[PDB]
Amino acid sequence: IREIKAGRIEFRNDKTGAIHAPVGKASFPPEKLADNIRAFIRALEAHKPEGAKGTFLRSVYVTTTMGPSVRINPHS
RNA sequence: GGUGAAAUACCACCCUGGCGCGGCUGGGGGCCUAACCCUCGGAUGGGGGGACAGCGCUUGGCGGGCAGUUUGACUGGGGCG
Repeated sequence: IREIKAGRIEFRNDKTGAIHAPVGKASFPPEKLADNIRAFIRALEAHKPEGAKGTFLRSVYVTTTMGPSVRINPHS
């Protein structure tokens, strides 16, 4: 619960394979956004079920609640 | 707020079902015609078929027409038992 409040985020692929979560506060330091971004990258990459069969990490989108939307490379 | 298993804004990811156009690729129906077959009926040019079917290889399958084997031992015979 501690971190839940302290600095949390969670996983939960919806109906057909999608997750939703935060990885870098609003105006907040770009680099910071980068950090939580990649952090989730991994967290996820890890949770990745052994039952995958092909291009696992699919549609990688970063977008805003009510704002723009576009994919990103969980890599560089 | 309100209603339920669910929130109602706009902006995300993603599925069900159908349309537009764009890469791939499968099916299919049309004369032609130069390879090719037959051609020509008295001439190397005309005629009829024409991408088929001939035909080379690879595929699958009917398949006695054929080939080569086999279809046991005991048991007061063999076999049948």
